[PDB]
Amino acid sequence: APSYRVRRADISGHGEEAVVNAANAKGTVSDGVCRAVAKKWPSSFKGAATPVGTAKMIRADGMTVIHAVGPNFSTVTEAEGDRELAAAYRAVASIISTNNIKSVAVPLLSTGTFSGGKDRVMQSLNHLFTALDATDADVVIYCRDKNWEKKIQEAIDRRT
Ligand SMILES: Nc1ncnc2c1ncn2[C@@H]1O[C@H](COP(=O)(O)OP(=O)(O)OC[C@H]2O[C@H](O)[C@H](O)[C@@H]2O)[C@@H](O)[C@H]1O
Repeated sequence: APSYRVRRADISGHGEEAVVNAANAKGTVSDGVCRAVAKKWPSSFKGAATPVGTAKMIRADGMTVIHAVGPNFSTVTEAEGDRELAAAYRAVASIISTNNIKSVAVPLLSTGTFSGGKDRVMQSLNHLFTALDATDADVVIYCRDKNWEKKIQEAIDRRT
């Protein structure tokens, strides 16, 4: 069974074996989690392009980086977005399992640039739990907002 912790910190300072980048399909660098990952592990972006709802892994700069492309909710219906967000997290979980990754730093996919201006913390978190429950990884969830930290902690606790 996996364990779940939440850290309010820059994901680039994570102490885990692997990190999930909240990526775009083209594998370009832009504002958010993507900028911090690009600065700390710059060569992790070579050939990282991958379709929406998929993940692509690389070892570079002494780190395992998992480029997960959540949907942009401005570009899909709510139902299509929900399906694609679930897919992105399952793709991440499959990479964790197949590669025997013991611990992973994960941000909440599609909750920033890709949120279509809605609060999607719980939508994204619940897909994170569903997908990563299929692993035995130690998952550390990273956010920047104190109010999110508390909501995520409450969500973790409720599963006990
Ligand atoms: N350094 C960080 N550490 C931890 N959490 C962070 C960091 N930066 C942002 N967050 C939080 O992590 C969450 C994810 O926000 P986002 O990074 O927008 O991911 P998306 O999937 O919504 O959009 C990805 C696009 O954004 C980029 O342009 C990429 O190039 C893509 O184009 C938010 O709640 C943030 O508060």
